Amino acid sequence: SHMFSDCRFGSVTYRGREYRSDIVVHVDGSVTPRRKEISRRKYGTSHVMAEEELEELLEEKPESIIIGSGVHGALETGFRSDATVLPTCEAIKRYNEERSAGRRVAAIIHVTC
Ligand SMILES: [Cl-]
Ligand SMILES: [Cl-]
Repeated sequence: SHMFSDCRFGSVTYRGREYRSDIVVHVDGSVTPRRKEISRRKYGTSHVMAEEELEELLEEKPESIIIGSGVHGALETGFRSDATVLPTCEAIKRYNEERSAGRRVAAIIHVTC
């Protein structure tokens, strides 16, 4: 069962483990740290997400990419894509939805504003 089971400022729980930093959820259920440097190098801040951040996910050929824009959704997207951007606590619900339905879903979650 690859589900998020908790969302709150500064923290989300995925597959029984709490993450207090931004994370990338891969199609297979794996979790890796969000690569904030990609965006910091391109924009001078990681508050604007570079499309390059999605590049590692595009390889897994997901049917849907969900982006948790954070708690209070301050984080902004610097591109147009099929990816679904939603406030984090709304993003995890949507992820659980699709994952529950069996969809190849991947996500990038921002735990703060
Ligand atoms: Cl982490
Ligand atoms: Cl950030």
